[PDB]
Amino acid sequence: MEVIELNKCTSGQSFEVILKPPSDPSLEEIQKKLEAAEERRKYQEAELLKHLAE
Amino acid sequence: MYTFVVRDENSSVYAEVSRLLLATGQWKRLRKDNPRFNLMLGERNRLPFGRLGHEPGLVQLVNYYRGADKLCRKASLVKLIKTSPELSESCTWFPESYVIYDEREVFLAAYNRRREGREGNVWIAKSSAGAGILISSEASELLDFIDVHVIQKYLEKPLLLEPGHRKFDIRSWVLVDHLYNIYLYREGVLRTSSEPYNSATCHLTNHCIQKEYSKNYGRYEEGNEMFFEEFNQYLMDALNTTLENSILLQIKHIIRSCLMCIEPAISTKHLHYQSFQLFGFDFMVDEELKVWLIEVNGAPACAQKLYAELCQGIVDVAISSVFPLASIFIKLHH
Amino acid sequence: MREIVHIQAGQCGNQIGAKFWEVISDEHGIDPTGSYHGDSDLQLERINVYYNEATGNKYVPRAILVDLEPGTMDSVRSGPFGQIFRPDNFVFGQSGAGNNWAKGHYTEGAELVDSVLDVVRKESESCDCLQGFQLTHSLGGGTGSGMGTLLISKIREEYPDRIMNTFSVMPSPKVSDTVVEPYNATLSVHQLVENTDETYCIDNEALYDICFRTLKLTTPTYGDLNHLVSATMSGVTTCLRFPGQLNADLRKLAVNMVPFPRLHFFMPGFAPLTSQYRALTVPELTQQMFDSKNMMAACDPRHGRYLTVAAIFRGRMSMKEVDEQMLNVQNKNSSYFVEWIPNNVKTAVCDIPPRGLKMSATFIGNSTAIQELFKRISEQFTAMFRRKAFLHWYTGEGMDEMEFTEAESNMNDLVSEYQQYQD
Amino acid sequence: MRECISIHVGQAGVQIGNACWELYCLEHGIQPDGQMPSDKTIGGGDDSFNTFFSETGAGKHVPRAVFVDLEPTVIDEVRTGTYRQLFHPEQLITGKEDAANNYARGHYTIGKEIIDLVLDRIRKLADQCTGLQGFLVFHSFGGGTGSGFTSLLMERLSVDYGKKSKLEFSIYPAPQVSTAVVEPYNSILTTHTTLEHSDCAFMVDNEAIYDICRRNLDIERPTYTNLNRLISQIVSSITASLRFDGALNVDLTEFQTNLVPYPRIHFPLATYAPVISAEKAYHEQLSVAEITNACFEPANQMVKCDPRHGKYMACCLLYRGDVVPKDVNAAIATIKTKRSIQFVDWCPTGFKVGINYQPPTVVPGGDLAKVQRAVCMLSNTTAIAEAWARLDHKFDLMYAKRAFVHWYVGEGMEEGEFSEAREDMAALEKDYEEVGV
Ligand SMILES: Nc1nc2c(ncn2[C@@H]2O[C@H](COP(=O)(O)OP(=O)(O)OP(=O)(O)O)[C@@H](O)[C@H]2O)c(=O)[nH]1
Ligand SMILES: Nc1ncnc2c1ncn2[C@@H]1O[C@H](COP(=O)(O)OP(=O)(O)CP(=O)(O)O)[C@@H](O)[C@H]1O
Ligand SMILES: Nc1nc2c(ncn2[C@@H]2O[C@H](COP(=O)(O)OP(=O)(O)O)[C@@H](O)[C@H]2O)c(=O)[nH]1
Ligand SMILES: [Ca+2]
Ligand SMILES: [Ca+2]
Ligand SMILES: [Ca+2]
Ligand SMILES: [Mg+2]
Ligand SMILES: [Mg+2]
Ligand SMILES: [Mg+2]
Repeated sequence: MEVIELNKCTSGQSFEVILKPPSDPSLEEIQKKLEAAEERRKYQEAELLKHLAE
Repeated sequence: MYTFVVRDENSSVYAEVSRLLLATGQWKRLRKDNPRFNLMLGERNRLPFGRLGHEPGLVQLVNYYRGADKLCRKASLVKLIKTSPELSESCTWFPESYVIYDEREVFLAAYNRRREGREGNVWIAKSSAGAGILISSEASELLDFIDVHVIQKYLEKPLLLEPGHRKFDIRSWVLVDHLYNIYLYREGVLRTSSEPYNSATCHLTNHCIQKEYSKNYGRYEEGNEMFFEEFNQYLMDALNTTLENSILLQIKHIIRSCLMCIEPAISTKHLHYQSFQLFGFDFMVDEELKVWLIEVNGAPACAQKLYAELCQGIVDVAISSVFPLASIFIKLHH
Repeated sequence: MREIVHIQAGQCGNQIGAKFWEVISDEHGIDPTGSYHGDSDLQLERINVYYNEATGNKYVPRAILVDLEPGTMDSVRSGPFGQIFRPDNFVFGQSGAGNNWAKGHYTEGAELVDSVLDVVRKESESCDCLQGFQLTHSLGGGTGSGMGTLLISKIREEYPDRIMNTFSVMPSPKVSDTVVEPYNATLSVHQLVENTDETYCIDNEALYDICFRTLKLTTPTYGDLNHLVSATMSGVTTCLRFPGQLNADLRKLAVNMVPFPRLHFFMPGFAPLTSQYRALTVPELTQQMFDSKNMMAACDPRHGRYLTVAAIFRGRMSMKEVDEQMLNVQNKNSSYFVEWIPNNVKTAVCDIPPRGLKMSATFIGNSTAIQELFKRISEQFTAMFRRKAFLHWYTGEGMDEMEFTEAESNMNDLVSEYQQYQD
Repeated sequence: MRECISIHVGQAGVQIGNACWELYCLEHGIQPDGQMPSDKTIGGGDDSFNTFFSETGAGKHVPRAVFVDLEPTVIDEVRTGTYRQLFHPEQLITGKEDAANNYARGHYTIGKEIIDLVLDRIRKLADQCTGLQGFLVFHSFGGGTGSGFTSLLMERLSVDYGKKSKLEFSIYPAPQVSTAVVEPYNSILTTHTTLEHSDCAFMVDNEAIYDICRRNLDIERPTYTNLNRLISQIVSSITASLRFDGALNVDLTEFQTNLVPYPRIHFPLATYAPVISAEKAYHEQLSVAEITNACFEPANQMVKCDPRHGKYMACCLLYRGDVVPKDVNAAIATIKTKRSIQFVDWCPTGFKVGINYQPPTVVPGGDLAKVQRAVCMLSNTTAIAEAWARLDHKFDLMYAKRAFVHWYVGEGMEEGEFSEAREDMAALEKDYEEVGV
C-alpha cells in the first residue's frame, strides 16, 4: 500500500496508490478505395439502365 | 408460460428436470439457439455467459455458476485451498496435495520427511483428464508416470465396512440457488468397493471400476451403492454413533467452507443474469471417523433411486423460486 | 423536407387513393379546400411529406391521378375532397383498358405514360429532397395493373436512386370482376418483384372475409372494403406523416424490413376492427394486431415465419405497457420469428390516433407465409393457362405465349425463394 | 495550454455533444450568450477551459466543436436551441438525405461527397490552435452516419493530423432503443476500419444507461434526453481533467499512457456512481468508501459485463466533490480484501487517482440529483470483450444467410469487406482472451 506522486493544487489533487508490483493508409489509397466503390455503383447502375433499355 | 432451452443432451440430471418442466404445462421448450428463453440448461464446456442477461423483458437463469470450475478441477482446488486465507494451507479436512506439471521440489520436500520419519509415505497421482491414476510409495514412480497432474497423500487408514473389510466414499449432492442459499440434499450414497482393502480395484471406489474390474459387484449392496439409512444403522450397531454426529457434521462444514470461499467471485447477486448449480462432493472417511474432501464435481450424475426426488427438488427451490408456477434439502445457513 | 410523390392509377387505385387523401387530410387538419384548420402543430410538422404549400397557406396533395377512362376520376373530382387535388395532375385517356394487362402496359397505356411522366417530373423538380414514390393500384384490372407497372418501370429509369413503394390490391374470386384477373396479377407481380422496394399486399379476399366474418357485413361493397384499406394505409404511413424515429422515411423502412431484395411483399394488419365505444386496452391491441383475422393478405402467419415486423401504436397509452405486450408476443411465439435476424420486431408509438378511435395498432409484417397468396394466384393462373383459355384477349394486343410462360416461372421462383427461408 | 477539438457525428453524436456542452457551460459558468463573467482575460488566455473554448474580442467563449450530420433536423436543433448563441454557423454541417442506417451509404456514397467540406471546417478550428492536442469524436455504432462517415473521418484525420491523438465516445447498440436491425453490421464495419485510427475509445452501451435510468432515476421509459444527460455526466468526468487544473490525464496522450498498454485493446470500461433521483427530496449522501465500492458493481458500469471474469491492465479513479486522499486509500484497502480484482502479470496492481474538489454539476430541472461527491472509474478490463462477443454473434447470425447485405453492396461496398471486418473482430476477441486468461 504505497502512495506516490502526490500533486496538489487549489482545485483538487492527484496521486497513484500501488498495491503490488508486477510479475496507416495514405490519402491516395483512401481515394482509390472510395473511387473503387463509386465505380462499382456506376457499373451496377449501367446494367440496370441496360436492363430497362431491353 | 416460461421458456427454456436444453444445451446439454447428456445431462441425465437435467434431462429429468427438463422432463418435469414440460409436465407442469407451464414451461415451453425452445430450440437450443433461440435466445428468447428464461432458463438455460447450458453445456459443460464454454457456456456463453457473456450473452446472458441482455434480453429485454426476460429474467434469464442458467444452471451453472461462472467461475465454479476453480472448485471443480483437481489443480484448481489445490491452488484454491493453499492460497485462500479462508481455507489456508493449515486446512485440516483436505489431504496434503501438490500440483505437478509447479511444486515438484515442494512435493519432494515433505516426501523425504515421511520416508526418514518412518511414517506412511504412500501418495496418489490423478488429473482431470482421467476416466489414469497411479498409487505408489516411491516418488520416482509418481513423477515418471506424469511424464497437469496432482499428487496428494493417499489415505492409508480408511474406514472399512464390515463384513467385507472394504473401502467406500460418500457422494453428497449440494444445490446452490440464485440467492446463494446452500441446500444439502438429505440423501447421499456410499459408493462402496466390493473387494477387501489390501494395503500391500479395491482402492478405487468408482462405480465404473467396480462394475468392470471387480468380481463381487453387487454382493453386499445393490450396485455397490449403500444409502444413508443402511449406513447410519451400521454406524449405530458397529461404532455406537450416528451418521449425523460422526460424519455429516464435518460434511456440512466442508460444503459451507468451500462455497462461502468462492462466493465473492461467482455470486450473481447484482448481476444481469442469475445462476444456480448442482454440485457433487466426494468425501473419504478414515478409521478415526474424520471426514476428508476428495474432489468436487460440477456436472454430477445421481443415484437412480434418487433421480426422482432430487430433480423435483431442483425445480422447486432453484427454478420455480425465480419463475413461480400456479423439504428434501438441509439449508446450510451462513 | 423529404417529399413523397403519390400516384393512383386505375379504377381501384383512384378510389382507394381518394379515400386515403380524405382520411389523412382529416388527421392533418386540412379541409376539402386545402385550408388548414387543426389544433396541434404535430399535424403540420411533417405535412410536406405529402402536401405542397401554395399561396394563401393552402395545402395541395402531391398526388397524380391517372386512368385510361375518365369515369372514376370524374367521381374523384366530384367526391368529398375532389377540389383539393391539383387540376393539372389529372392525367386521363379515353379508351380504357378493358381489364387487359396488355392494353395498359403495351398499347393503350404507352400512349399516355409520357404525359404522366411529365406531371411526375414537375412535382419532383419542386421537391427539396424527393425520397421516392408511392403508387396505389389493383393488379387484377388493366390500367392500374398494366399501366401502373409500366409507370413504375419508367419512373425507375428516370429516378433509379429513389424508393418505389406500392399499395397493391390482389384479386380474389370472392370479389372478382373478370376471369382474367389471375393473368393480370401474375404479369404484374413479376414487375413488382423487380421494380419496387416495398409493396403492401392488400388481398381483396382478406378484406371480404373481414367484412363478412368479423364486421358482420353479409353483403360487403367496395366501399366497405376500402374502409379497411383507408385505415390500413393511414396506419402504415403514420411514421412518415408524424414526428418519430423508427421508420421515419421510405429508405430506412426498406433497410429494416427487406433482408433480400425480392422478398419485399408485406402483410398489413390493423386493430381494432369493431362492428364501438368500448376502450381497447394495450394487451387487446397487441393480440388482435398479430392475429390472422386482422391480416389484410389472407395468409396464415402460423404457416410461415416472420423475417421482420413493424408495429405502430397510435394514441395516448402506456409506452411501458406497449413494450411489455410486444415483448410478450415475441417471447410466447418465438418459433414464428426467424432466429437468424436478431431483434427483427420494431415498435413505434404516435400520440395522434385515427379519427374516431382512442387508440389503434397497425401491423407491417414481412412473413414467408405471403407465399400462400402467390401460390393461390399461381394456381388460378395455371388452371386457365394449361388450356390457353382467354389468351386471345392478350395475343390480339401483340403478346406471345412465351411471356406468360415466363411470368408463371418467375412467380413460382418467388414462391420457392420464400420456401427456402421458411426452413 | 493545448487545445482539443470535439467532433460530433450523426444524431447520437450531435445530441450527446449538445448535452455535454450544456454541462460544460454550467460547470465553467458560461452563459448561453457566450459570456463568462469569471474570465478576466477578455478576448484570450491560455487557461484550462481554453482547451475547449476559444475567445472572441467581444468576450464570447465559443466551443472548439464541429457538428456533422447527413440530415439537417438534428443540427437544426442546435441552431435554435438554448445555446444557439455559442456556435457560429461554420461549425454546423448538414446534408440533405441521411445514410439510412447503412454503413456503406455513410462511408462510401454520401461520405465521399462531404468529407472535404467537413475537413475544411475542422481545419478552420485547427488554425486557431497554438498547440492542438487532438480530437474527441462522438458517434453511434448503429447509425449509418455515426458508423460510416466517422470511419472515413477517422481515416482522413490520421492523414491530415498524424501526430495528433484521437479519442472516441461511442454508443454501443441496444435493442431497447435501437432503430435498425442492421446495427450489428454497422458496429463491426466501423470498429474494423476505425481500430487502427483510434488511440482510446469509451464505449457506452445504451442498455446500461437505460437500466441505470430505470433503476436509479425511476424513469419508467427513459428518453434520449434522459440517456444523454447521464452520458454527458460520464463524459464530463472523463474530460474534466482537460478543462480544469490538475495533474492526472492532463492531455490526450496521458489517456493512452495510463489506460492503453496494448494499442488494439483501447476500450476502457467506465463505471459511474452515484446516480440519485432528483425526485427524492432528501437522499443520504454516500461516502467515499460507498461510491468507490459501487465502482465494482456491474449495475453501475457503462457496459454490462463481469470484470471478475477478466483481468485488469489499468485503473483510474476520477473523483469530483468532497473527497480527500485519505478516504480514497481507506476505501481501496477495504475493496481489495472483498472484491475479485486481478491484474495481468505484466502490470502493477494499483490505481491512479484524480480528485477535483468542485462537486458534479447537474442541469437545473433535470433528473439527476446534486450530490456531494461522485466518482468515475476508468478500468481496462478484458471483461469488456463480452460486448464484442454479443455483437459478433448477432453479426454471424445475419451474415450466414447474407441478410441485408444487398443494401451495402448496392452502395459500392464489396461483400469481402464484411468478412474482412469480421475476421478483424475475431482477432480482437482472441487478443482479449490471451490477455484475460
Ligand atoms: N444514447 C443515445 N443513443 C442514441 C441517440 N440517438 C440515436 N442513438 C442510438 O444510435 C443508433 C442509431 O444511430 P443514429 O445516430 O441515430 O444514426 P446516424 O448517425 O444519424 O446515421 P443515419 O443512419 O444517417 O441517420 C441507435 O442505436 C440509437 O439507439 C441519442 O441521442 N442518445
Ligand atoms: N487421497 C486419497 N486417499 C485415498 N483414496 C483416494 C484419494 N484420492 C482418491 N481416492 C480414491 O480414488 C477414487 C477416484 O477419485 P476421483 O474422485 O479423483 O475420481 P473421479 O473424479 O474420476 C470420480 P467422479 O469425479 O465421477 O466422482 C475415489 O473413489 C477415492 O476412493
Ligand atoms: N379493394 C378494392 N378493390 C377494387 C376496387 N375496385 C376494383 N377493385 C379490384 O380491382 C380489380 C379490377 O381492377 P380495376 O381497378 O377495376 O381495373 P383498372 O381500372 O383497369 O386498373 C378487381 O380484382 C377488383 O376486385 C375498390 O374500390 N376497392
Ligand atoms: Ca390510339
Ligand atoms: Ca480568458
Ligand atoms: Ca494514428
Ligand atoms: Mg471428477
Ligand atoms: Mg374496373
Ligand atoms: Mg440520422
